[PDB]
Amino acid sequence: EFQVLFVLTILTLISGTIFYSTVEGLRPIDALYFSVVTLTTVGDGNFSPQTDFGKIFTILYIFIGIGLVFGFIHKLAVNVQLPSILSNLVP
Amino acid sequence: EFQVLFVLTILTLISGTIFYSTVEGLRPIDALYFSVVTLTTVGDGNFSPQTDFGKIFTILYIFIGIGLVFGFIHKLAVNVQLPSILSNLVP
Amino acid sequence: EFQVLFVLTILTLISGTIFYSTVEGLRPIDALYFSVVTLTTVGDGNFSPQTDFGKIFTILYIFIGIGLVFGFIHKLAVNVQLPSILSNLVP
Amino acid sequence: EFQVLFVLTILTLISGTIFYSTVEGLRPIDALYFSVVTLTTVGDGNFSPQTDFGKIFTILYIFIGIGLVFGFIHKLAVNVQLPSILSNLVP
Ligand SMILES: [Ca+2]
Ligand SMILES: [Cs+]
Ligand code: NA
Ligand code: NA
Repeated sequence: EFQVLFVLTILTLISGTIFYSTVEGLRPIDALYFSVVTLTTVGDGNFSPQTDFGKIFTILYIFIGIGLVFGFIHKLAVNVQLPSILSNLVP
Repeated sequence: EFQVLFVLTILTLISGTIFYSTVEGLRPIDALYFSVVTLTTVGDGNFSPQTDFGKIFTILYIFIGIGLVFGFIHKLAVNVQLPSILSNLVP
Repeated sequence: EFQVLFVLTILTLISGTIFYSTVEGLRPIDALYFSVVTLTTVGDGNFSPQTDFGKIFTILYIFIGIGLVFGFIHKLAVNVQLPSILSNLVP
Repeated sequence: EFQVLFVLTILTLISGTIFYSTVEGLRPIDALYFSVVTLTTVGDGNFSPQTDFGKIFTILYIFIGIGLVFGFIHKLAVNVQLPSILSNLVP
């Protein structure tokens, strides 16, 4: 479960990294940063896609990607962090 | 269900596209982009409505639109992407 | 329920409107806009509190206000919009 | 529960405050503000990490921190504010 969601998130982020570095001309690390803050809905206070292609892709990327990204964040903290902490509270 | 939520989201976004392109003078594609990042709470790092009408509308648009948009994103990934992936994990 | 959450949200937003217009010197409508996008996590791409008082308040305002605001948005679409639409789907 | 989540959130925010004030050179209060709006997904409309180290950390900070921060906000309003209000509605 967590593994599959992990891989799916990675692929999704790889896709965004490639798209933004190519179409919007961002440095790979910046493309990844934008993909990440966009899908987690944090957003970026400085960059907004400048091309129409970038805008359309971002719209679609958002609708398809948020569900997944949060599904992963959900399991990451519940099935991977909840116990590691919950078990530690055990005297 | 997914169909109704799909149509409802489209209508909501069409409404925003028309409003922002008319009152805030945004190019239609930019009006749609702003409507989308606003309702998914991603936000835009460059544009904020400049008119009081735009500000009041955005406030109302947000309260009425987020519930719907996330209800659609929820079903989109759960009733349309969960299986297409879950079924594929089947050896 | 919806009424109480409605009033609670109004009071919370009134509080923010007063704070930002006074401490950060924003026009009342802008103070309200910032309070709204902040609590719904949409965020504003142009304004960030400039005073330390504004920053500390925003931090506290966020932790105390998001839970409420989303509790209201949740009931607004589920107990006030779900039926008005769900009932309409009835042939 | 609320106590543990409280402490965990504090530690997480302390970590961000230290990181951003050191690597991105932000005033401690600004580092804390950025950590807070980032983890609650509100985002900041003016600042984005400028160093690659800052970008990578923010990406990881987000994935590890949102789950926790919202788990705390969830219990804060449900197990600490819901009653204080719900009980008051009692004639
Ligand atoms: Ca900006
Ligand atoms: Cs945001
Ligand atoms: Na934002
Ligand atoms: Na958000």
